[PDB]
Amino acid sequence: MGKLSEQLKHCNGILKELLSKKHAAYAWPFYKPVDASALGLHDYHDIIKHPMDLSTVKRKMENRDYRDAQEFAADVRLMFSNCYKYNPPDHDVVAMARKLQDVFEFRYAKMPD
Ligand SMILES: COCC(COC)n1c(-c2cc(C)c(=O)n(C)c2)nc2cc(N3CCOCC3)ccc21
Repeated sequence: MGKLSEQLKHCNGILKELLSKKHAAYAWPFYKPVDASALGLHDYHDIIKHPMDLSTVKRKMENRDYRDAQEFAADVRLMFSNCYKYNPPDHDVVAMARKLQDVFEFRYAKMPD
């Protein structure tokens, strides 16, 4: 019942929700690492120094890599920030990031004390 454990449970619930069918219509571009070569995005790794995606957040949670909620939240926000950095703000993927980040921020704010 440690505070860090309990907050990490809330983080894991958020993570499960972001990966759930409820949000699938807009969450899917964040499921796997951006495959820059496959998508023809040959500048992606010159612009984004620290790629992040929900499969990587899941592997790090399963590995007990995150020591607290703050470390978890940093990777999820790195994923969104990467999207806002690389993409013109009017691109479909940006609208999808905005929507999924709204899901994230509102539930992250319900963190237990
Ligand atoms: C809505 O996203 C559109 C972009 C298009 O990039 C060229 N996109 C990204 C993508 C995502 C992010 C976060 C980003 O910043 N960029 C630039 C592209 N990842 C993708 C993966 C796929 N597929 C098709 C379905 O099976 C899986 C592979 C298809 C499109 C994708």
